[PDB]
Amino acid sequence: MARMHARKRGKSGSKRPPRTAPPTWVEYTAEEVEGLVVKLRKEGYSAAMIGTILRDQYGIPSVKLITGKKITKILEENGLAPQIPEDLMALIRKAVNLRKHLEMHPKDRHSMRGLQLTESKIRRLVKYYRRTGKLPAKWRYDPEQAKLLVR
Amino acid sequence: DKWKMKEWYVVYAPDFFGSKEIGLTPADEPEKVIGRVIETTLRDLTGDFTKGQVKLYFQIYDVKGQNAYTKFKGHTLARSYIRSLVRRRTTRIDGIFNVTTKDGYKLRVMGMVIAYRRIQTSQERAIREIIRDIIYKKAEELNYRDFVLEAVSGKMAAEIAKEARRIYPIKRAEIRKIKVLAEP
Amino acid sequence: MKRRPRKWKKKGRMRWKWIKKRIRRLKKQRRKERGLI
Amino acid sequence: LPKNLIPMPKSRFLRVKCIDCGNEQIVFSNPSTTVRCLVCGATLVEPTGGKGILKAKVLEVLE
Amino acid sequence: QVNLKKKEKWGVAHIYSSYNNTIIHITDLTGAETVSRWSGGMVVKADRDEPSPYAAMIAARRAAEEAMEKGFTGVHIKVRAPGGSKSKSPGPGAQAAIRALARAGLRIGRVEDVTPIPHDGTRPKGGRRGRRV
RNA sequence: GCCAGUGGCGAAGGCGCCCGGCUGGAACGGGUCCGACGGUGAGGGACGAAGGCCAGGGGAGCGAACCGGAUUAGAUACCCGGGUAGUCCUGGCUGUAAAGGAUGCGGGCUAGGUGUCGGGCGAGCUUCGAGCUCGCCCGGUGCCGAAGGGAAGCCGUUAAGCCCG
Ligand SMILES: [Mg+2]
Ligand SMILES: [Mg+2]
Ligand SMILES: [Zn+2]
Repeated sequence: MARMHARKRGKSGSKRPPRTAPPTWVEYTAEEVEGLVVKLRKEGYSAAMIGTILRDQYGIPSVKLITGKKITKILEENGLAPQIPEDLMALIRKAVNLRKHLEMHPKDRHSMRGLQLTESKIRRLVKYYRRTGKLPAKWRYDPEQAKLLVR
Repeated sequence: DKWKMKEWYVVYAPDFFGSKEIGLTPADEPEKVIGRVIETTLRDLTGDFTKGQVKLYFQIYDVKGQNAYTKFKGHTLARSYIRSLVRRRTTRIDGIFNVTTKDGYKLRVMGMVIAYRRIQTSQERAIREIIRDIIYKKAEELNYRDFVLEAVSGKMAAEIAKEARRIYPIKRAEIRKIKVLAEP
Repeated sequence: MKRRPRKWKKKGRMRWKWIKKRIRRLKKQRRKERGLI
Repeated sequence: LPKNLIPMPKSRFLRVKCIDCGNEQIVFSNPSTTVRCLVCGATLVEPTGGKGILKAKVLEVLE
Repeated sequence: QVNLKKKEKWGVAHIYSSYNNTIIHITDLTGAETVSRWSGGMVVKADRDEPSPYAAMIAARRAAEEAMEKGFTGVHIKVRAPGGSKSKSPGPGAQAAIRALARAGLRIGRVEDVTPIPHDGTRPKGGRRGRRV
């Protein structure tokens, strides 16, 4: 899914099997699963990393299957969900680090293009999240404000 | 200048090669043969034809009288041998390293290995690291003399073929060149 | 310029590079006698 | 009907026990993180580009 | 006058061979004292004939007999086609000259194509399209 | 340089000595997260070979212009000898190319075979090697090819086929 700026037909990904009900081999209930989610967010892990750890260590496939809820739903219930969304945050951190690189390296135009594409993605997601309310309407990407944000 | 005022100034190799006569140069005013250089194909120790391709360059140092004694300047492998080595569907991994021996001789060592097949750049640089590590430790633990002897021999190349067979199988590693830079 | 591969062919033509160069010389003369002389 | 209809995982969840504590623990065969025993901190599977390399499963199951 | 038991005096014949001339040049084992240097253009008067294996053998014979007069029972061979941006093939004069030396009777030792090959390349002549002759 | 390839990376232009540092993007694996956020894009912007220009440096080789030697009926050329700008660096402008896959981008369908690069899986072998061989999956890059298409050449699951934009 290099699509969107590279147009390679990559198919790497997950293959969730159709599951109307949770697996019987699973030990944990919805409640303790939620507790683990909250524990790991306090340990400082993003939701993606939380699902990864619960898949690899605790053998939990699809917190959604188990609890009926999503990880970010659990986080916002326990008052721990991130202020701005994670994917946007990640892009912004990338862009800031790259801004720094490019100030010390002005002739790296290929990395400059990578920055341009990164900020394009940012703008797209900002548009969508303004439209859906996950950001204020007046929110807008800016490099310096984003630097303060990350920091 | 006529050629009859010339005296033949027999030329001897260094000590650690066995101070054999490696030839004789004509000259007058023996200051004229100081910087001169002789190349020989390890016919110093020609009890082996395994090494007819190893050209050793010595340089006259301190002629005494009708006896010109030399120093080791470097060695190279013969272009014939190298062009036999480097083929297609075959990989060439060279490494050029500056090393100070235990006794302060500075050398540039251009070693090389030949992997059987077309391999990855990461493997190539792993082997380059192997070469670097072997050469560096040999240099810091050995002196100029036995180092050079190893290298004009093949103990080092053999260690390198071994200790790099673990990255990829190897076909006839070598050391390919040494040149001296300094001799404190 | 806008160019034409058709013009680049040579079946009944002069070479396009040189046609082009002629055109540009003419244009230069015209520009020259237009603005200042 | 085969191999693209209902694309199904090749990976498996599998039950292992550590050699040190012996606690049975479910894990994933293709982990992105080094999996540690919940009791001892021992690595049960070390991550790779694909199927993780398994330590400490001498009594094993797979679901 | 060192007491020479062997009379196996060895020199070096540097043979510059090209498509326009050939130069035999015999020296001591070092290469810093010259003993014979003969060219196609010495041995003939036609420029077009300078490169030929004919007149290469003659230059080789004269240089050989001069050297084996002066001692020098044997010669190593270093044949040299022109430089890096120029041609890298010697010519016929090379093999012709070594055959001539063997005929003259000098013990031919080890031979080597000592041709300077570049690992980079300066720009060669002719321009982008070469010699359109 | 040889290695160096219907090889690889890159939007294209383009990118080859090694080492270290900063950095971009992709593939694979993924019961990870978000939850349609997507496509195309008028206008608009960025990048953009060589060459050229401004300024400042450098200048080995090559070398437009020019200068000489030949050739020729002539020779404002081809050949030879030299040679200025330029080619290199710094910062800017220029914004053109047979910039070509002469093939806009996305998505679905329509036999495959055989290579090769990368990742993965499974087997076997091993000098137990980031190793070798076989097969399978994904993604790239090629050749061939039935049907099909086409004026034909040729294309042919990397369509120049059918459909959706
Ligand atoms: Mg057309
Ligand atoms: Mg065909
Ligand atoms: Zn344990």
